[PDB]
Amino acid sequence: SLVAARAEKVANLYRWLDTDNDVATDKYVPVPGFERVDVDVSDEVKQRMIQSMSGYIEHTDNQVPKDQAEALATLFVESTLDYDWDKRVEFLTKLESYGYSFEAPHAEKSIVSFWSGKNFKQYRDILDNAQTDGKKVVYDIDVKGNAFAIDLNKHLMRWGGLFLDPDNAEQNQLKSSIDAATFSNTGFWSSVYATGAQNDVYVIAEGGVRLGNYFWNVELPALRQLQREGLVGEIRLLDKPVSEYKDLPADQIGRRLTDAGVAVKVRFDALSHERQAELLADNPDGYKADTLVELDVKLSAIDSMLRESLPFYSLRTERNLLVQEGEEGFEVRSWPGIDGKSKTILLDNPEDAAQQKSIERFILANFDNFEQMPDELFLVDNKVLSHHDGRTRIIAQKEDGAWT
Amino acid sequence: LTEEQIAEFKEAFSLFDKDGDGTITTKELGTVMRSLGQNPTEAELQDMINEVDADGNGTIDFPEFLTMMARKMKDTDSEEEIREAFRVFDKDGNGYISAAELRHVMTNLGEKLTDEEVDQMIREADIDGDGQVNYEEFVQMMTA
Repeated sequence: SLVAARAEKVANLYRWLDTDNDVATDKYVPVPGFERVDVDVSDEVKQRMIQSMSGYIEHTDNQVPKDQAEALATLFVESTLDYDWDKRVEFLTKLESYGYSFEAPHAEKSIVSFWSGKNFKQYRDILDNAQTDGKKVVYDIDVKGNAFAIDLNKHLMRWGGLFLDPDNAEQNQLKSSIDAATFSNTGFWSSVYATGAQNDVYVIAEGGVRLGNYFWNVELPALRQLQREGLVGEIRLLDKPVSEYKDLPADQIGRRLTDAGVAVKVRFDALSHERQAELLADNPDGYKADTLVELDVKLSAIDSMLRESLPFYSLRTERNLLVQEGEEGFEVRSWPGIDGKSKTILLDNPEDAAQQKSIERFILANFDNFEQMPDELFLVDNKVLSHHDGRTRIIAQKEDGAWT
Repeated sequence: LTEEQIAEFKEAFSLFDKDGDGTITTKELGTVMRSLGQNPTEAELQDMINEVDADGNGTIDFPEFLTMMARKMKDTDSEEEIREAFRVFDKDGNGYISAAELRHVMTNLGEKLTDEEVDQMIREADIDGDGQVNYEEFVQMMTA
């Protein structure tokens, strides 16, 4: 099974992000950002939802077996309300066995894309006839398996909503628990879709990243891991309006999350900032609970931290090199530095931070990529050398750069 | 602007230097500024290309350069920017955030990081061994 493969990939990642916590076990794996809320249920009531579900399944125009309907709904409902990992996968495995493909249609000629905004279709169109390579962008909507899972999930959500009383709020806690559980579903399945991304990936998020949305919480992690495996290249973020990306080549469409300028937004969740903003904005109109509030925080500042904390982290970001300390001397590969070719840099003082910054700046000035670099580089005695067949002293330092 | 401050900027500007004369190519000014510890935006960089006027060949001399660093250095305050960026994941009033909260944040916002690089830093910050982190403390330890 191909989704059991992906599922297994996803279960690791969730367990890797849970290592400090260690709240994950067998069967229960926590979806990042999807708090598990389980409260007491009357047992038979499950059957009410079970048989509703089952009915719904086969009295709907879906590619499911006739009598299989009871089976499916039983599996699904247990799987959701119990936060059982094996059942969640089994449900997914089962669906895959009814000709529900959990994979993008243009298997290799598809650009797996992410939309977590408003008007994906508009963006998608510009993005589609921009590729000069016959490449067509694909959303999670396009995956028949995904969509059908979301449909059934939607139905159980709706059951809770319109069969229950908020008035009696011990009933509300049962509603909040069912809402919480169905939320982790959509969350898990977005990590399934996201582990299938290859090459350059497109992300639609107008007005910057939205902290605590699906992209941030489940998609971006799965995409990060894929990069460190070398399977994904640039994650391109379209946080500006569609016009700004109009009549631009596919390479040049979008930037990175970590670049300066990209904004962050929340749903106006804080105890007293709602009120601060409330009397400072019940002035004109107001704010709905889901209104997105533009924060003034810089994700770039966290990237900046790394550049001044980890050695040669800027060659990584700006030149896609991976300088690691080796047996003696730094060894350099193209990032993520699992691929063959290896070059070397020797410093005359490998721990001095002034020294690392110098050879760092030097490399950014002389080489645009890894393949342009000589096989050996030396920062010695205020001179920089290189050996590539014959030794040359490319620059000397007497308060400046005396190239030659 | 300290005299010390100009010494490093003179040194940084020696390299990147095309014609080896004192001209720095426009596009690379962006790169050089990013190395010297200031991150100007896509638009803000265009300000320095216009605010210091540009009319084609060269014109980005060393004197123009340390003018912007001055300008840019004024309106941006890096240590509070990093503190601000770690408090959004505060959510609890208290200075600490969960080590799992941190790991999640460091993975997303560390683009050319590796799993083991992220593992190592979550251990280093988790002095207490309980699975909580002083976000300031953690900054403090990566400023050394």
